[PDB]
Amino acid sequence: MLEKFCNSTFWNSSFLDSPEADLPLCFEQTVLVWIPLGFLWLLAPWQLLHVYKSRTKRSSTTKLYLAKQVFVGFLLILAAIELALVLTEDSGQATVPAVRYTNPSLYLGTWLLVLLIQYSRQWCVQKNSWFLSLFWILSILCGTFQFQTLIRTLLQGDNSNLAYSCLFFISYGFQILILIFSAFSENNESSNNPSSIASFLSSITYSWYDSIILKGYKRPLTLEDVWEVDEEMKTKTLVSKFETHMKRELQKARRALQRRQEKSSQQKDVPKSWLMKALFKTFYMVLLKSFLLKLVNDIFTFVSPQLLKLLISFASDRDTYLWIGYLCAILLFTAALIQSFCLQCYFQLCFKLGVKVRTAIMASVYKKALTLSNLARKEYTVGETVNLMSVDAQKLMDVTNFMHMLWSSVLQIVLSIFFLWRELGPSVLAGVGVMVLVIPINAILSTKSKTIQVKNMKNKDKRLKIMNEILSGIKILKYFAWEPSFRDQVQNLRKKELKNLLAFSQLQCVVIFVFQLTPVLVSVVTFSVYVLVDSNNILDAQKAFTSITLFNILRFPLSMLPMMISSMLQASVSTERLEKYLGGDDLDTSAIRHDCNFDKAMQFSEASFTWEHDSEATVRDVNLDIMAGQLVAVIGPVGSGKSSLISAMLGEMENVHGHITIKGTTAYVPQQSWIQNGTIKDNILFGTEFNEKRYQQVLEACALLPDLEMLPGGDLAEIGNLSGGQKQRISLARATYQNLDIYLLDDPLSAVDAHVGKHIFNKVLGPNGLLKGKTRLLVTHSMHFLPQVDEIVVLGNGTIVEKGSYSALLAKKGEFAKNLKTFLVKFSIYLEYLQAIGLFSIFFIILAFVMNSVAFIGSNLWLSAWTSDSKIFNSTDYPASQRDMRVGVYGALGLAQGIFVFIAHFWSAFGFVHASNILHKQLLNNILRAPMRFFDTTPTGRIVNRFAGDISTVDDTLPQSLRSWITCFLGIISTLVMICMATPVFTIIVIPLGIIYVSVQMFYVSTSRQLRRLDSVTRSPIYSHFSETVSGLPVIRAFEHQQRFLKHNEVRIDTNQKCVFSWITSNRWLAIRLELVGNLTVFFSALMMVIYRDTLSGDTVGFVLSNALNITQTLNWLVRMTSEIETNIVAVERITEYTKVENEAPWVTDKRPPPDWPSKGKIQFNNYQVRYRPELDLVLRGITCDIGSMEKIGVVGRTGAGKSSLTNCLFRILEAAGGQIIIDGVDIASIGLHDLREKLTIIPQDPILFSGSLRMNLDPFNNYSDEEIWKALELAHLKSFVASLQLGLSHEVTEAGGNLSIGQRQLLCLGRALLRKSKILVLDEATAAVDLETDNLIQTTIQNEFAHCTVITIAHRLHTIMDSDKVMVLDNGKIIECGSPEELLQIPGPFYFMAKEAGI
Repeated sequence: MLEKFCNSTFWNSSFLDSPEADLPLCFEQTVLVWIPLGFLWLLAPWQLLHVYKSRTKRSSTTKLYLAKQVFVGFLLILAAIELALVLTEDSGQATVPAVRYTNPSLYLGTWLLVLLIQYSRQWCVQKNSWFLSLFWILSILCGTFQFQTLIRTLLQGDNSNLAYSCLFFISYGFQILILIFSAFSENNESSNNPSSIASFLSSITYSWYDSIILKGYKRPLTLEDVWEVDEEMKTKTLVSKFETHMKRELQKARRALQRRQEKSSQQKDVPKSWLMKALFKTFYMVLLKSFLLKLVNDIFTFVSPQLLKLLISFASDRDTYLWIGYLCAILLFTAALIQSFCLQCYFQLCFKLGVKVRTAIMASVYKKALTLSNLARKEYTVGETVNLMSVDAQKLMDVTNFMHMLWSSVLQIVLSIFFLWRELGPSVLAGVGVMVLVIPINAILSTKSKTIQVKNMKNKDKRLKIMNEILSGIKILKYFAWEPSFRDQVQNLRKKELKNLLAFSQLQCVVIFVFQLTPVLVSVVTFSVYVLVDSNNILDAQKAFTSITLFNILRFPLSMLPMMISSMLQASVSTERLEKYLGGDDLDTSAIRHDCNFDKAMQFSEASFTWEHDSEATVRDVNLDIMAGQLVAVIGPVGSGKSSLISAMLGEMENVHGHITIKGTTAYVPQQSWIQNGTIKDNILFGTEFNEKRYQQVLEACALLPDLEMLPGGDLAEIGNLSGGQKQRISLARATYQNLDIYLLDDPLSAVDAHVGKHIFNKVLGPNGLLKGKTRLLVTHSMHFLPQVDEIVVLGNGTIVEKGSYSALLAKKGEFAKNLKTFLVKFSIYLEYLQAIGLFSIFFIILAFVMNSVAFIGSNLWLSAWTSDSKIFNSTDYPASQRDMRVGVYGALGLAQGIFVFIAHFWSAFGFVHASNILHKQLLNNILRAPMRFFDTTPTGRIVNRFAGDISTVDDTLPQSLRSWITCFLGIISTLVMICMATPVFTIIVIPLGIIYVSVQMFYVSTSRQLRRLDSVTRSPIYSHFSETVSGLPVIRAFEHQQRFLKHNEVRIDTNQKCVFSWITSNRWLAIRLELVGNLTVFFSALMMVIYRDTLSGDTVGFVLSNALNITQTLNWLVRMTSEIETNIVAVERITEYTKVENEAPWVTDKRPPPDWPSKGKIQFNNYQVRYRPELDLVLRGITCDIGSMEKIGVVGRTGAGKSSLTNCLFRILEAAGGQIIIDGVDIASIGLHDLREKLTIIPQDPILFSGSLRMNLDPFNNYSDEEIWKALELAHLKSFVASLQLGLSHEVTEAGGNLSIGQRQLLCLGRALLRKSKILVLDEATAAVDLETDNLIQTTIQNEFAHCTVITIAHRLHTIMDSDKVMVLDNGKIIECGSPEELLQIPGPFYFMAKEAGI
């Protein structure tokens, strides 16, 4: 004990028993001081060697280094004064205490080690770390105990040790200041990712991220603001590490499966089990630094339920000394800070390990593709290979994200049952049972929902398709007044969809009701079975409240045991797919020898190559040797292995025997164009430098100059627009810039038109062509290019037939003639969704939720009364009545909590379905009623999207989330009411604490969205590049630029690593700040019980605090929801924006026309002026003429703008400022829009018929009958197709009119008008692209069937215009002409000159 060494008492148990106690001094001066000094000395050698070895370069000494190296020596100055006083006291004739000997001295030894440990620090990247910071903290905390003894003795007035005292009150204070300086991390800006420059403290609190969040709110972020990942995380380093391990295991894996074949010697499958051991040996380091942070969190969590037992008991008995309680509340905060800092780290080490696995597996795929044997690259399809890296590998990231739960669950479940078994006896088995039964019920409902989602997915697609069509043809719909009819079809589709949404929603709400009522049921069943079973069991606050607190912990793990066991059974499948592609046998190119010593560029030695492993070789025993520059064209009978030679050339086929050697680089251009997506220059440059002359020299030969320049982009033009022919040149063009020695091009100009081919023959294969030096082998079937060919060779059935001079080919006495013969604030947004649900439902829903809370606050109070009764009747037997009344009332109090949540939840669903219906029905009505201008300005794509994703967002997401915000808020406010009510003064603290929670939510929420778009933008490229390489694999392997591709993935995977990692850290910054709010509330509230203990009963502490403890999870949850609800609600804003878009004009008016109005047959104009746009000048002005009645009428708009407008005016698609006669005329505004459009009839310029049944296409409203339609079909000669089809008039015309023929499709529209029966009908430049053959029948019908009718025809072809009896040409914003056509020819005027201009 060294009590004699101390010369005083060491451990007096009696010292702490009395109230107002203190630890005996000898303990504080000796055992405690050994703790920190021992820590600092035991682990200094290890740490000093680390810096001694690493020895990175030193940095400028800076002031922080000035102070932490000035104060630390000063602590040695204070140690110094103490040392001497003992020795002066030896001259004071006293027995100086032996502790007073070593204790000042050991310090000198320790303080010295600290000055050395600080020096080394300027020589390593982490300034302060796991060893100095923890030493300091242990010293200030362990040291507090002496500070208590000494201050107390001085307050009494003992001065025996005043001298020692000033030193300890001086050293402790500086000792704290060294911890403060240690927190700061020097602001060297050498690391952009500040993580490399951080102290144990800062990192522990993830405050380095403070800079982005602070600035994120200020302005939008850029791929640039996220700092780059650290090099050890970059793709280059990781792949390397991963690569080494797979090789070793596979070799063994192959060895053992081969051993299975060796077992076959003792007597499909690819080596397996390699993928798993590799992903472990490679990452075992990060693995053994996460098991441990979890063992600290799982063991620390169970301390908090147990300390609560002490605050409850301490309050219960007035006697317990004031000190025990004040110590338990401080102890609470501690175990609430440790758990937090440590769990958040188990997230960072584990969540980032997941990213590592993802990157390693993803980019160890790109590399396998560029060397995979083509033999089995065939089995995986091209889309499927993209999957191996964007679906099956992303699943391996998810399992690793939650891998540790597999043992954490078992532990945090097994310990939790133990503590309950001790606290409440064997009854706790019943309570866990409801938690078990919940798992099967939660699952079945989920399966039922997924069925309904799938059946509903189809209905959605049908509507989307109809929608695409309506918008695509808005002009036509207006022309024939078919819009009202069309709306109905969309609605009938919506009705089926809305009925399904309600049925899923009711079910989703039968899951939220079970989560929210598993906390309640567990309590009634657990407490009741125990009390009722034994009349010797009495519930007390210490048992009940602690058991409740424990339950909340078991509920989280027990729920997860189902999710993970399923996720880790899906992963065995993703691993098997990646365990074959990565393990695939690679291309062996033993047959082809790439070498520089053969005499000729191309050599053959009776080599054989086969497309399939045992299929007969397409090319065998062939021998061609070619000198450089020898342009050779080989034409072989198709199916003679001709295509195969190039395949053998680049190494693609398998080899029966022999070799083919190539000398120089090879540039190969394949038959099917493959285009990397880029601007025109990029696709051509293909990883080479830019030179002005070479580019122009090549481009001019491409002669794509006018073709590309006429196109708007030029170099800027982007291939998302290009026909096979338009870019066929590009496929050859890049080859030209490449300038590799031998070019093997295939069917190069066959796709191109012959005239281009002949000019191009000169450009690349020309005797004077840019490749005249180049040795080129082209295989093609055109002899246009044959005249300048240096050698011509033929090969048949994989056996060469002819070769040598082209002229010799002309007379070889073989089959040349046959060869010739083979010729071939802002609250408004929220207000709208709210106004839509129906404010009246909104009041009832909020009120039942509030009634969930009035029950909640209430239930606890009754439970508190139940427990408090124990004090009064325990010695008795508890009157059996009281036991029963008490058991029952909690029972009902719980059910009420249920009736109210469930009414709230069903009434909500009918509220969301009813919300969606009003929004859609309104959007369709405005968009359908919109003017044409709306449609012209907006790209149709946006309008489809609003009715696509946005109506979807307002159906299955924003509606579900809004349930949690309100619920979680009622929850939070419920607890602060239990705390303010019991201790009134706590109310003041809520105002400061709440403000922190408003600010932390605004910040985290704002930035997480800005980085919420960015992760998505850079996720897409990684998937696309894998596609482009797979479709361009032969080219990229052949023009040997593979290593530029392998290194274009590395930047692309890396831009994702930086955004994803930056996000995974914004989440750690929310958790730490919000948890401090959760712990401060529990600690400040718990002390408040002790300051005001005099009155508080024992139980009140139980309810306020046990509920207070769970303030932590809910606080974060709400910030998470206030995030998704904020982002999703943009969707209600957009749907509302198009509902408020202009409505053009009343469909119908009061002055309906006399019913016989259309029979008039005459039309007039007065000073007509029509704005091209309201802002722009009117296209037509001063238009005045009365057209002929029931007669052919001719109007020429050719060469004149406004030819299109005149039809638009007549059907009044557009209203106009000037020119008007209401009924016998053009001010049809008086009669109303449908009234005018219905009584006029037009046939469109381009035939468009909306998809549907034939009868619907001709008459959507179904206002005619077949007796009539059939006859009309006959008038257009359409009896044959309809009579022939078995369905006939109901034969549904498939989409795009795919089923009908092009001529038949056009004929249908002609039939449409014939049914219309209105004389004032307008034709529409019918022959603009139409052939006369089809036009012949058209001419016959208007000529005969539209007899004596007011046919106003606007036609491009003038000869057709001649037929109309009278003509009124219009041009120059005026009535250009009003003369009969024969008179017009005679008149000397512009029209007659145009007749001369056109050859008429």
